[PDB]
Amino acid sequence: SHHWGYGKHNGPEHWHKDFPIAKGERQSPVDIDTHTAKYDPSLKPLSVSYDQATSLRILNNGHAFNVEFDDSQDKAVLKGGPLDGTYRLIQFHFHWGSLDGQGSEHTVDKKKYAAELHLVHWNTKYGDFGKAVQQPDGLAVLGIFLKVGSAKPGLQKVVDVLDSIKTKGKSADFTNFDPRGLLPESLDYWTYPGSLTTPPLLECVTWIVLKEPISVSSEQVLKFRKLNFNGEGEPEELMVDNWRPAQPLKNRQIKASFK
Ligand SMILES: Cc1cc(C)nc(SCC(=O)c2ccc(S(N)(=O)=O)cc2)n1
Ligand SMILES: [Zn+2]
Repeated sequence: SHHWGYGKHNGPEHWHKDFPIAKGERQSPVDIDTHTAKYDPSLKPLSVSYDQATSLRILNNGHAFNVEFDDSQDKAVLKGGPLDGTYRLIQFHFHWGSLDGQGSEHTVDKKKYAAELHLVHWNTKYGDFGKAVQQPDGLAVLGIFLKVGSAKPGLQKVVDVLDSIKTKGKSADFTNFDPRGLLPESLDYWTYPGSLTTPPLLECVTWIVLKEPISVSSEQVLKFRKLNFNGEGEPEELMVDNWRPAQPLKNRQIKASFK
């Protein structure tokens, strides 16, 4: 049993052996060189319509925790921005560090943030998530950086349920969670074509990364770091440093919605 993860012998530098697309032409994350990102006056404002989002459950999957949504109806949708058509929210999750100085997957002029939130959405033209990931425009992931400072009040219900899903394969009911509480004020963004940042690393993602980070407290991110990558009754491996580092841009162009 030598499944992928985030250590010496199974972390990101090992993934190409099971998932050769790891060395592909549109892999994520990337460093966002803000001086080289082209302002693109044809980009539209991002449309985030989360009023009717229905969260269902929260799950420790052994790599992160996912807050899952009902996506059987057109309720929590992302559109506009660089996108054609309409993408439905299915789950969100985070990547974070063992220390405040690292943890994000994307970087901004090589700056690492303490964590990074991914709101994952699938293109409704493909009928469901599983079919969507097989298509080059199947997913739109909205990435939002976290820095440590003042608490994010909208985050606290998530933080408070983590002790209930400490270990791999634990889940809990998680209804009426409103993801609008996790958004910064500005929807200014950079966008580029890339991939899922975990295996299977499929090249199916339009990345939209917001320029404005949200602030979370030290106590909030400390609670993320009390999670476990192991299952109950196994030796404790703290769930930290579950981020993939920046991958080669390979001449793709990152576009900015601003400036
Ligand atoms: C492709 C695929 C098919 C099935 C049946 N399950 C999963 S779990 C991995 C995943 O859902 C996922 C979603 C978003 C990201 S990210 N980190 O790029 O936002 C990474 C993995 N993935
Ligand atoms: Zn992610």
